[PDB]
Amino acid sequence: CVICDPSVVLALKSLEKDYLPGHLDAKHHKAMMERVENAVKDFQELSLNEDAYMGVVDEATLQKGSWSLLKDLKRITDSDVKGDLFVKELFWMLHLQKETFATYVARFQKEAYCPNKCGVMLQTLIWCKNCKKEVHACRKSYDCGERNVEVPQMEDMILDCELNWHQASEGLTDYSFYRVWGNNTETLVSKGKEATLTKPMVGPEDAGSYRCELGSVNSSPATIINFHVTVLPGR
Ligand SMILES: *[C@@H]1O[C@H](CO)[C@@H](O)[C@H](O)[C@H]1NC(C)=O
Repeated sequence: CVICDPSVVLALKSLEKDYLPGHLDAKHHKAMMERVENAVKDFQELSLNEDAYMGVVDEATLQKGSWSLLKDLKRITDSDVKGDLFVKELFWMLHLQKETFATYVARFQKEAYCPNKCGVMLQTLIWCKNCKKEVHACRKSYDCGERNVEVPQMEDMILDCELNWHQASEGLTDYSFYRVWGNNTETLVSKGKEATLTKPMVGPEDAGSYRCELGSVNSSPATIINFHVTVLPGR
């Protein structure tokens, strides 16, 4: 999907206009950029066993492909090779980088494709065929889990509602920390773009059960976590 990157096509324009003249006969100049640009546009068409091929990536993965690719092209041009060898090395490289990029696209589906064990993650994906963006809703468990927090008295209580994938989700509203009781009622204790609720000098009254809802834009919360806090008198 690499050609979906504005910098690759720049490197190609500069490749033809600035590197092709000095090092390639013009009898073969526009006739080669065809083969090349279609070899780049073929990165889209891959496959690797042990999985299918979603035909989709993320910015994080596109940037690796583009980088890893343009680095070696830079190796090529830096060498100043210019014969009927230039056209050999260029495409050997063009094969190998297809391999490497294929590995990248594998790691992406295996690990970074909807990596939430719970909640709703809005993940920006790029369709490789048409180089176009869509926001994909990754849906899993409603409530992520339950945290058991034990804290000694006079220590600081720290409730964390942040997960490894919140920094990568989108359309996120604030974190809200509510307080639940027997009253059946609950009072919002905190609300902001801080993923943690810290209450200093915890007491027997601070113990109980809290809840954290990470809001999303025009939707249900991305994450809900229930904290069960209990207090010890040690120290
Ligand atoms: C729940 O308890 C708190 C403190 O005990 C109190 O402020 C609140 O009014 C209670 N809710 C009821 C009684 O509905």
